[PDB]
Amino acid sequence: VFQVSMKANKYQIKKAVKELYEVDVLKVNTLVRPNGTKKAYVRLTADYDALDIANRIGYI
Amino acid sequence: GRVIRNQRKGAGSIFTSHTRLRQGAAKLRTLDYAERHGYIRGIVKQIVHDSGRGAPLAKVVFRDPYKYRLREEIFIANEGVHTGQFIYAGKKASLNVGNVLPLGSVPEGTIVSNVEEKPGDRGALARASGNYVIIIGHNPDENKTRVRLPSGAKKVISSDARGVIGVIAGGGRVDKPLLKAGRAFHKYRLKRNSWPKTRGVAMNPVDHPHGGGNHQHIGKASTISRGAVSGQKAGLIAARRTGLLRGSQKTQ
Amino acid sequence: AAQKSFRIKQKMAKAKKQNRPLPQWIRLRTNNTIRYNAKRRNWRRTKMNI
Amino acid sequence: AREITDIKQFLELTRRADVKTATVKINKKLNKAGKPFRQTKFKVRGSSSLYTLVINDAGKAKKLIQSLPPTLKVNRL
Amino acid sequence: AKRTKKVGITGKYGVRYGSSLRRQVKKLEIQQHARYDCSFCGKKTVKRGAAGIWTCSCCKKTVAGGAYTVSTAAAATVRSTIRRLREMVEA
Amino acid sequence: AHAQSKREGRHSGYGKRKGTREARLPSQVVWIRRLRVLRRLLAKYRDAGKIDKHLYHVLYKES
Amino acid sequence: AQRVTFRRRNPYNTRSNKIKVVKTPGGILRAQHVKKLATRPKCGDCGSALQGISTLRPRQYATVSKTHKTVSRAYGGSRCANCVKERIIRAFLIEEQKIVKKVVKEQTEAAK
RNA sequence: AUGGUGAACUAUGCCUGAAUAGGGUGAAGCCAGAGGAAACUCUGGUGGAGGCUCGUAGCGGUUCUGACGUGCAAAUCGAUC
RNA sequence: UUCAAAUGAGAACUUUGAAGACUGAAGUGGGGAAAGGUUCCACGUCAACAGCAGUUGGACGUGGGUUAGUCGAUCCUAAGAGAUGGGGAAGCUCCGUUUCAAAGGCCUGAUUUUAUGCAGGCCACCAUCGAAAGGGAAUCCGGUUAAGAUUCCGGAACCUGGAUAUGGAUUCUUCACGGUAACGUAACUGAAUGUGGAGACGUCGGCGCGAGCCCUGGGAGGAGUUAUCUUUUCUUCUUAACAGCUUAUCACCCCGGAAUUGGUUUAUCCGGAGAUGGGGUCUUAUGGCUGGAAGAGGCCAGCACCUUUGCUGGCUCCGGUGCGCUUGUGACGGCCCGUGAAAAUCCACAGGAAGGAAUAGUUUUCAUGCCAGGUCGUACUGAUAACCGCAGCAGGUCUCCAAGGUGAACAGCCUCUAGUUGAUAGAAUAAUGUAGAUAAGGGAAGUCGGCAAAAUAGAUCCGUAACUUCGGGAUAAGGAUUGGCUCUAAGGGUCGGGUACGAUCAACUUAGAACUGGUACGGACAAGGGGAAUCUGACUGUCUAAUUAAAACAUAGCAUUGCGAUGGUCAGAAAGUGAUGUUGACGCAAU
Ligand SMILES: [Mg+2]
Ligand SMILES: [Mg+2]
Ligand SMILES: [Mg+2]
Ligand SMILES: [Mg+2]
Ligand SMILES: [Mg+2]
Ligand SMILES: [Mg+2]
Ligand SMILES: [Mg+2]
Ligand SMILES: [Mg+2]
Ligand SMILES: [Mg+2]
Ligand SMILES: [Mg+2]
Ligand SMILES: [Mg+2]
Ligand SMILES: [Mg+2]
Ligand SMILES: [Mg+2]
Ligand SMILES: [Mg+2]
Ligand SMILES: [Mg+2]
Ligand SMILES: [Mg+2]
Ligand SMILES: [Mg+2]
Ligand SMILES: [Mg+2]
Ligand SMILES: [Mg+2]
Ligand SMILES: [Mg+2]
Ligand SMILES: [Mg+2]
Ligand SMILES: [Mg+2]
Ligand SMILES: [Mg+2]
Ligand SMILES: [Mg+2]
Ligand SMILES: [Mg+2]
Ligand SMILES: [Mg+2]
Ligand SMILES: [Mg+2]
Ligand SMILES: [Mg+2]
Ligand SMILES: [Mg+2]
Ligand SMILES: [Mg+2]
Ligand SMILES: [Mg+2]
Ligand SMILES: [Mg+2]
Ligand SMILES: [Mg+2]
Ligand SMILES: [Mg+2]
Ligand SMILES: [Mg+2]
Ligand SMILES: [Mg+2]
Ligand SMILES: [Mg+2]
Ligand SMILES: [Mg+2]
Ligand SMILES: [Mg+2]
Ligand SMILES: [Mg+2]
Ligand SMILES: [Mg+2]
Ligand SMILES: [Mg+2]
Ligand SMILES: [Mg+2]
Ligand SMILES: [Mg+2]
Ligand SMILES: [Mg+2]
Ligand SMILES: [Mg+2]
Ligand SMILES: [Mg+2]
Ligand SMILES: [Mg+2]
Ligand SMILES: [Mg+2]
Ligand SMILES: [Mg+2]
Ligand SMILES: [Mg+2]
Ligand SMILES: [Mg+2]
Ligand SMILES: [Mg+2]
Ligand SMILES: [Mg+2]
Ligand SMILES: [Mg+2]
Ligand SMILES: [Mg+2]
Ligand SMILES: [Mg+2]
Ligand SMILES: [Mg+2]
Ligand SMILES: [Mg+2]
Ligand SMILES: [Mg+2]
Ligand SMILES: [Mg+2]
Ligand SMILES: [Mg+2]
Ligand SMILES: [Mg+2]
Ligand SMILES: [Mg+2]
Ligand SMILES: [Mg+2]
Ligand SMILES: [Mg+2]
Ligand SMILES: [Mg+2]
Ligand SMILES: [Mg+2]
Ligand SMILES: [Mg+2]
Ligand SMILES: [Mg+2]
Ligand SMILES: [Mg+2]
Ligand SMILES: [Mg+2]
Ligand SMILES: [Mg+2]
Ligand SMILES: [Mg+2]
Ligand SMILES: [Mg+2]
Ligand SMILES: [Mg+2]
Ligand SMILES: [Mg+2]
Ligand SMILES: [Mg+2]
Ligand SMILES: [Mg+2]
Ligand SMILES: [Mg+2]
Ligand SMILES: [Mg+2]
Ligand SMILES: [Mg+2]
Ligand SMILES: [Mg+2]
Ligand SMILES: [Mg+2]
Ligand SMILES: [Mg+2]
Ligand SMILES: [Mg+2]
Ligand SMILES: [Mg+2]
Ligand SMILES: [Mg+2]
Ligand SMILES: [Mg+2]
Ligand SMILES: [Mg+2]
Ligand SMILES: [Mg+2]
Ligand SMILES: [Mg+2]
Ligand SMILES: [Mg+2]
Ligand SMILES: [Mg+2]
Ligand SMILES: [Mg+2]
Ligand SMILES: [Mg+2]
Ligand SMILES: [Mg+2]
Ligand SMILES: [Mg+2]
Ligand SMILES: [Mg+2]
Ligand SMILES: [Mg+2]
Ligand SMILES: [Mg+2]
Ligand SMILES: [Mg+2]
Ligand SMILES: [Mg+2]
Ligand SMILES: [Zn+2]
Repeated sequence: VFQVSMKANKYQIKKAVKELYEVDVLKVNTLVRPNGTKKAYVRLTADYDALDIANRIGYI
Repeated sequence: GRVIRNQRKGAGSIFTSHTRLRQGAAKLRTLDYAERHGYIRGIVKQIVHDSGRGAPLAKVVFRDPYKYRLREEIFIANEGVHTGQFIYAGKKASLNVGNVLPLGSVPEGTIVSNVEEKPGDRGALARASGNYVIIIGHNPDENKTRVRLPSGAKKVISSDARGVIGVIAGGGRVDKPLLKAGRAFHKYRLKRNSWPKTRGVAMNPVDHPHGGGNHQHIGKASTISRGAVSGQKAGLIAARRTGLLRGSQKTQ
Repeated sequence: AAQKSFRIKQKMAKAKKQNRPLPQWIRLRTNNTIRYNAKRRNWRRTKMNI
Repeated sequence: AREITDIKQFLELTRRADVKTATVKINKKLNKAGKPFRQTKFKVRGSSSLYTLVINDAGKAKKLIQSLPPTLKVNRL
Repeated sequence: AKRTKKVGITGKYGVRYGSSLRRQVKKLEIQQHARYDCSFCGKKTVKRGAAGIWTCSCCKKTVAGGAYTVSTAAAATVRSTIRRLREMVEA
Repeated sequence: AHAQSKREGRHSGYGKRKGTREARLPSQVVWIRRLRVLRRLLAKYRDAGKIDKHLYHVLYKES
Repeated sequence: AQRVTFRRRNPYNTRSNKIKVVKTPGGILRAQHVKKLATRPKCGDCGSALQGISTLRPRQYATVSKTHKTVSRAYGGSRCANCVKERIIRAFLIEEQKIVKKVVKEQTEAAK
């Protein structure tokens, strides 16, 4: 789950995820948070384990 | 004072014609080469009800003499014409009900409808259900054709003016009592907001020349002159006479 | 109004953000005079006119 | 979303390039008014349709199971 | 059994609008709902709808007529006086 | 239990009747039934040959 | 005794908001919106529902094979095969009488 | 007086939608039957017309000159209509 | 409304359990539209607010929450709105919208300098905005959250656009065969141009069918009652989109040639322009079987245990009935001086430009396979507390779903599911009130006046005046009857009869007869007072929102007037301006 630029569409998220995190994205669902911010629900293909890629970027 | 009712109509806000369902504009064909040198054939593909109109319309399709295509016109249905009939339109054309012929090319006594005032205006006179004009003579030099219009007036127009042989379907429509308000309601519902009519004598004087008074009365002569000004003209405008017309009518 | 234009949703977001008490550390600043948040809004009391 | 009965066409589906996974379903039903029998359903998952072959004959079932291509993933039950 | 002594179809209006108005309507109303002989196909299947318009049940022909009757006496004579004039332009 | 008594022609006197006899069961429903029953007999009586079409055709219009 | 609700924002009973009630595998009732019914195509000549032709909504005729949109005789998905019988006889007879019309008025020109 | 802002109420036309328990009455059309010398007159059905009708919801707002009259309410509440 | 427990400094008011009730599917239920904007959810929490209280809250503090190729927007056009060449106007600006305008863009050929110049031929269509109820490409079921779901998860589809290749089909008779025909199909080339159709359309009526509901039998389970009675009462027994085969009223074809006229609808319409009959063709609304799919969901049992919470099982079956109810739909019929949108978009046909095989071509409207589908909305309330009424106001504010009995019924009255039990509380019961009732004898004497109140009332049967436009008046008036229980009679369906009847299944209607009671029985609920006249408006209809609903306005009918377009009436400062006018005297305008 990423907070994403309002200017960014579903394509620009899928691409910016692969480039910044070296992962395959299955599909991207977005919604506008009720404070004027974009939330991306980014789902990875079965090869990549999200939990691992999540404490590889650091948060936990 | 106020602006009286007949003055508000010219602005046309709530008084414009109720037009959505109309079939189109009834018109003779454009007075092209074929019609003014020979004649052209068409088929009435349908005769149909035009909303708000007395008389049925006749959809009559022709060939386009200049492009490979069908071009359809909207005629007023002359009584007796039918689906599948062949309509001929032209200077040299048979004198049969439904065909359109220049007034010069029909004998006297011919009975035609939808006739042109000047040639080519695609139909001016004798259009309401049941009406027609009769040709009452010819003047071959200047090729005028004297006709008599439904009012009784006897206008003289060009012999090139076009009319359609016969009378207009749907006659007698005005012999049946409307019998009740609703019939008149649905009548004017598909024409225009002219109904119902409050009498100027039932309003206060702001509203109408006839308004006010402790009894309901006109108060002065209801014959208003032609030279009267807007807001004055209500009643019997420019009446040359008045009262129950007794004795035979029928212009001499 | 259960199906919004984004213009309205955006303004709605800004109003939410503005709806918070005075951040209490500001009260401790030198020469501070703001006692409370004097522009607090509430849906049941004042409608924000779109 | 499609039913099949041509046992020849079936094996042709099971070796169609896009077909990677299949599944066999075992049901206990009855025979015409009386005793029970063992119905098997061979379901072949194509790239846009799920073909399923109903083999009511228990004997025809076993012979057809080994007939399956060896390189086909076949979820049992 | 005879149901009404004179009103006939006009009985739907009951007592309203005055005997004479009802009488005039009953005439044209009887005129307008009736089945007429078809010129083209020789059956009595012409009926109205939309005053002016008269179409035949089978044979699907539609004739322009009078508002509450197929042929109106005016258009009738006009037919003949055109028939007369036409013949003046061949013989 | 009450439905059973009703089936036994009970609770149906003039003092248990609030809707009109026509509202309770329309005349037309009665007719359409009877005239369809009569119309059905003439067909089978003819199709079996018990009655020739010339008597059938008359009985139809009298039905 | 179980009641139901629309499944789309539109709350009114418009012709584009027809509903069907349906019993699902969950053992409960649930609405399912129904597209407006399709009507049959029509003979341009006569006007009857011309037979042979499948009856869909117009955009759906693009998701169906050509055999569903025609019949094998001339003027297939267009005219009602008794009108075709008629525009054949009419054609043939008029072309025949047209020949008759010429040599008759050719002899007229040779004797008049 | 001058320049401006309003048809979110309401009045009227237009466009596009939507809504209205259950009863009474029994108009044309139609089928069969009876009388009569004739002209013609009758009867029983069928059918289901109407700015018809009893009456809810709806729309209205007649009377109590009822409640209230520093109100629930700057027009409401009850009964009746 | 009540009892008790829990919680808490504190409990009429919070939480839980128990009891009493309510809303009674025209809801106090389950959702939405407009409007609100976080009220949604969790946690904490009571200074102010919730006109008593408060530990509770739509409050306060802190956080969390709204996931889409298929639902909406987006596209289209409706009344309308409004740029543009222009025409007015000192000017802000007014007018015109295809309008006196040199108004614009697609298919592919030409290229092998090479990218797009020109060689054809079309089209003269001439902005654009305007529907979260009109038109419209395409999704379902199960599971899942504290709070999201036709959006997540799972499984199963479908549409559109872009690529494409293998298989099938087709061709040496190049562009498929079969059927007499209706027409059939897995396919079965088709440019310009033209044409047809679908989008695409009122209303009411009865009749036919579908679905969901309602009622009900047998069985297989679980629950309640059991002093006594009840093989009983309650409850579970489900099957989505999509796919294959099949399924139709109507329509149509072939054989045939009809008076002794026949077929036939509830409703009289059809036949020598070919009926009755026999045989065929078509639409697939809709239903059936199967795939989806029992692996789901539903109901039970049998063991496991602080846990994540499992595990093993079984059953999920077969039917009945219809003037039932809601809705859908069909073939008809009634009505009109009313005849009941538009455009986008999609298909078909007519046409035959062209291109195309024997040593191998044409084929992507047949099958299968590849990729992709953005942007914004998505929480919740929708009201006696989330909207508007200064407010948590007895007001106002568009709509879908809709069980059982009584009964004509969506009435009233009681119930099931669901939701409530919210409205300061305690003690008394004076006067006077407000709202609900009853009164001996009289019976309008009361009063401006029968104001108020009372009386009446359903249904079946009997009976019914003047007068009348013959339609009415009329429920005129006036009468009788009405429970319970036990019987009788009449009214139907379905199947074999050589080319009279039998057998069996299922429905409340109506009439008649006995018995019976403190003479009661439309037992609550529901439900017209009637008559004789005068004045007045014909009638249905309309108005003074917030003191006037009427005799006032309207209306049909009657009558008068103006006008043939270079026109009548009307608008504007002006105009290459506008209404009537998509008009034409059976018209428009004015009385
Ligand atoms: Mg989204
Ligand atoms: Mg003035
Ligand atoms: Mg206009
Ligand atoms: Mg008006
Ligand atoms: Mg008037
Ligand atoms: Mg007048
Ligand atoms: Mg006045
Ligand atoms: Mg004056
Ligand atoms: Mg004067
Ligand atoms: Mg006066
Ligand atoms: Mg007067
Ligand atoms: Mg305010
Ligand atoms: Mg402001
Ligand atoms: Mg009847
Ligand atoms: Mg029968
Ligand atoms: Mg007969
Ligand atoms: Mg919803
Ligand atoms: Mg076909
Ligand atoms: Mg087909
Ligand atoms: Mg408004
Ligand atoms: Mg409607
Ligand atoms: Mg009644
Ligand atoms: Mg009624
Ligand atoms: Mg006799
Ligand atoms: Mg009726
Ligand atoms: Mg009425
Ligand atoms: Mg009434
Ligand atoms: Mg009632
Ligand atoms: Mg009213
Ligand atoms: Mg009311
Ligand atoms: Mg009141
Ligand atoms: Mg008062
Ligand atoms: Mg007081
Ligand atoms: Mg009332
Ligand atoms: Mg309390
Ligand atoms: Mg409690
Ligand atoms: Mg209750
Ligand atoms: Mg109710
Ligand atoms: Mg909600
Ligand atoms: Mg809390
Ligand atoms: Mg406190
Ligand atoms: Mg508050
Ligand atoms: Mg308080
Ligand atoms: Mg307090
Ligand atoms: Mg908060
Ligand atoms: Mg918060
Ligand atoms: Mg959609
Ligand atoms: Mg878009
Ligand atoms: Mg402009
Ligand atoms: Mg638009
Ligand atoms: Mg839309
Ligand atoms: Mg729409
Ligand atoms: Mg779900
Ligand atoms: Mg969640
Ligand atoms: Mg929810
Ligand atoms: Mg999914
Ligand atoms: Mg899948
Ligand atoms: Mg594709
Ligand atoms: Mg073939
Ligand atoms: Mg087209
Ligand atoms: Mg069309
Ligand atoms: Mg429409
Ligand atoms: Mg679907
Ligand atoms: Mg047959
Ligand atoms: Mg055959
Ligand atoms: Mg078939
Ligand atoms: Mg029936
Ligand atoms: Mg409805
Ligand atoms: Mg029609
Ligand atoms: Mg089509
Ligand atoms: Mg394809
Ligand atoms: Mg794009
Ligand atoms: Mg929601
Ligand atoms: Mg609430
Ligand atoms: Mg408010
Ligand atoms: Mg309120
Ligand atoms: Mg039940
Ligand atoms: Mg609630
Ligand atoms: Mg209170
Ligand atoms: Mg109280
Ligand atoms: Mg008290
Ligand atoms: Mg007292
Ligand atoms: Mg007493
Ligand atoms: Mg007394
Ligand atoms: Mg007395
Ligand atoms: Mg007295
Ligand atoms: Mg007195
Ligand atoms: Mg007095
Ligand atoms: Mg009295
Ligand atoms: Mg009174
Ligand atoms: Mg009493
Ligand atoms: Mg009387
Ligand atoms: Mg008795
Ligand atoms: Mg019996
Ligand atoms: Mg029997
Ligand atoms: Mg009285
Ligand atoms: Mg009156
Ligand atoms: Mg008033
Ligand atoms: Mg005033
Ligand atoms: Mg009144
Ligand atoms: Mg009043
Ligand atoms: Mg008079
Ligand atoms: Mg000028
Ligand atoms: Zn005919």
